[PDB]
Amino acid sequence: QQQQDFDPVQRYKMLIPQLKESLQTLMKVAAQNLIQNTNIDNGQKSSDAPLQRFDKCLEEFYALCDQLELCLRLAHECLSQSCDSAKHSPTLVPSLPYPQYLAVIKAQITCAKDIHTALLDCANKVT
Amino acid sequence: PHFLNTPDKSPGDRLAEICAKITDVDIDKVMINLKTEEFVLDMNTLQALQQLLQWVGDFVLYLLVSLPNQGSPLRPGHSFLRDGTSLGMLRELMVVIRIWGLLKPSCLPVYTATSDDSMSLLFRLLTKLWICCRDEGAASPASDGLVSRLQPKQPLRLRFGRAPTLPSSTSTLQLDGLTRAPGLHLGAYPTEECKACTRCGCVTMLKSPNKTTAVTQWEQRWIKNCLCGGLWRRVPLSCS
Amino acid sequence: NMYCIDIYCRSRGVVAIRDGAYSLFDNSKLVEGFYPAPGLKTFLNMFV
Amino acid sequence: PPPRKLPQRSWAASIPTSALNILLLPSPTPGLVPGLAGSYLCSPLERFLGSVIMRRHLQRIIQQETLQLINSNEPGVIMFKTDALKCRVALSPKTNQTLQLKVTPEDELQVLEKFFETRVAGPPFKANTLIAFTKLLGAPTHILRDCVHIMKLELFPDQLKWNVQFCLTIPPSAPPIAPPGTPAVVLKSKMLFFLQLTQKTVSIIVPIIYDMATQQANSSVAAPMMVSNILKRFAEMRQGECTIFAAVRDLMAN
Amino acid sequence: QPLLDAVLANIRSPVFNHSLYRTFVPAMMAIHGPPIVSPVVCSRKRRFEEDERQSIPNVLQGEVARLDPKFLVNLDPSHCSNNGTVHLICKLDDKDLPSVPPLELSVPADYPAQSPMWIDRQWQYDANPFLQSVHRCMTSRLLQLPDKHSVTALLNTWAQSIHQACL
Repeated sequence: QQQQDFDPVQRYKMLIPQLKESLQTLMKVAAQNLIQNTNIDNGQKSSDAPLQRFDKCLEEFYALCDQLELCLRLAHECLSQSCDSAKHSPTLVPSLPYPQYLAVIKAQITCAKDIHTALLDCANKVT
Repeated sequence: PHFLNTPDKSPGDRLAEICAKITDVDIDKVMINLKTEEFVLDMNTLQALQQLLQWVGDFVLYLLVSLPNQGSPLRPGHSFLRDGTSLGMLRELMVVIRIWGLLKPSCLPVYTATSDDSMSLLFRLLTKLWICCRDEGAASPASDGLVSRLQPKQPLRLRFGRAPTLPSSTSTLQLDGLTRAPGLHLGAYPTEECKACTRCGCVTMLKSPNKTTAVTQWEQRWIKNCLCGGLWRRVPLSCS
Repeated sequence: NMYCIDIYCRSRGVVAIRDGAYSLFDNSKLVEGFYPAPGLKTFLNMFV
Repeated sequence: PPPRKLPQRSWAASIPTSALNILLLPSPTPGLVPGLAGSYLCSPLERFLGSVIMRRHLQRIIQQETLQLINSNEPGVIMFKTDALKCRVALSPKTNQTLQLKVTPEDELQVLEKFFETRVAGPPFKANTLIAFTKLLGAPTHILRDCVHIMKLELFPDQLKWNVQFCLTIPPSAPPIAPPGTPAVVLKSKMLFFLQLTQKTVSIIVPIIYDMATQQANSSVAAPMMVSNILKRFAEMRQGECTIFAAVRDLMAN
Repeated sequence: QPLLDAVLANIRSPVFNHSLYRTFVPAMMAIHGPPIVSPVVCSRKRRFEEDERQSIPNVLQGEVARLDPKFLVNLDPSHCSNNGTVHLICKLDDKDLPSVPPLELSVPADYPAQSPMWIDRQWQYDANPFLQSVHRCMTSRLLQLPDKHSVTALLNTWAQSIHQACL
């Protein structure tokens, strides 16, 4: 249960700055840890500043990237489905009754199955 | 014996040796129970814990995960380390590095999570298995089941120094002059080579100049032949 | 869009499954997303 | 050495595993599969995720408005009007449902209803089924009619043995107002309920308005026929209009 | 724009570059834990054997062997057997009058070489007026060749001049 209006566009748009700032923060903490260890090995007791362990931040960056990726994949699936439905199915959404639509769908499925069986028999006879 | 402390009734290392007579857990108790003040030597000690001493920490970690591997197709698996005496020596090392970290925050923690002092629980499990195996103890108690839990802190990919051999059994071994046919842990080991890297065959795999400023203790201590160090060899890096 | 288990393969003939909401962190925080730990997946896996 | 499942835990950390092949390529048998219904290849992972999201939605909706039982050895979140607690899953992959409670009949019918409610979950085709099961609270043998109907439809024991079964929601033959999300019951004097789903070897739905104190029921072959079948057997009034009218509309309507 | 990491990362220029490990490989091991990166059989073998042992870089012979059968190339006594290996003797065999073969001694493969030197120029060319005119046309056309190339230009121009001899 998310209830995000199912619209991916503004979601991705509003989520982009999160990726930006998270990348900024991870680069910052990485540079901090770098200067810390470079003062550790040869410097002195100077790096006294408890920062993030760089594990949680990087991993949550990966996780938000993951969430945006799955959202974009869902958006692509939705648009592709809309496209092919528009391309190979008439517009009847309450001018044909739903039983007629279901019957047409079943008939098309049967014709596709017949085509598939014909091609399979052809491949069999070939071999 | 690397302590420039103040004298007392007995030697510092000698008085530390008797730590065996102590309770099971809460090393933070026993450390002040024996002595706390006279253990610091100088400010310039922040080069051993975070660089080389971390090993021993990881070492004890490598024991835990390797504890429940008796069913593996190897009776001791990787290792067993059920001597106790050597284990007691390592436990003394743990308590002294604990008071070290108490004296300086650049110690070797678990590096992963649950810091708010994993080292304490690690040490208490080690002392538990120790006292469970000191004087002819059992192996795999019920405690073994609970300590077998994999805390989200154990790292991997340790050296475990080793070398090939000459398995010429009975008949013939023909080699060329080159192109062999098949058949010091102070860091200094990146992925690709970065210096001359004078190494050795026993376990060493170390650097030539040691690239340090005041850690000359180990370097000078191992300039000559190391543990059976007749195999101190050298080889340049590859080039494309 | 929830309860995404993470199964993968790295061995020569075996694979490994794990939770995708822990991220090397037992119970410290979450991944800022899908709800975590749906029921019990570890036993369902180990059963077969 | 790999076995460390003597005790239990609450975390998952890189469990190892042909097992994937068996776990994948959905089989048409959801575990036990006694053979009630369902011509759909159901994957073990699929039904597992389905069951976990079902129990999550169930606990959510039982915590939302109704009373439920606090955490204990077994989560009893089936707390209906009078009393009901059956949410234990011996075989977790299959389903999490059992017999709620028995205090009086209206008893193999109880086990039949339990098995029907367990099979009513099936694949996670829609979480609306949760709302339906929540609305399933007719104590005075009100649910028993639909229970026996669904049992006879699924088992065919010994519409005249035709397709007559409608336990789902959002029917296509409903009065078109908006695509329904979870129509279970109407909280009024006359509680609405989908009576049946009639279909030949054509296709139509039939609702019902049980007067819990007004069932006004292509259309030319359905509404006059149902009105006549209702007016004919108008002497069903003891629990008069409990299942006699349903059985007459089902069988004696031809 | 996010360049704060850049200079501080570039700070670690000197030899003691090992700590990077402790900064990245654990987190890496969190996301990427691959034991199978290059488990296939792999071994480094620098060289086995390398030398021509027969002539100059192959390119010259490889290209000249592709010429017409009308030309017949051979070698004189090997006075530059190994390094030079270039003093060619050619015999024009076609529907034209034959003549004296040229010298064709080239330089390293950069080819700034007007290879022919006509070791037998004087007496072989004072023989007859016809072949003298052939030689005249030969040298006149060779002068016209801008940065001549011993590989093909020499023999081609010589054949063209020999075919021009018929006036």
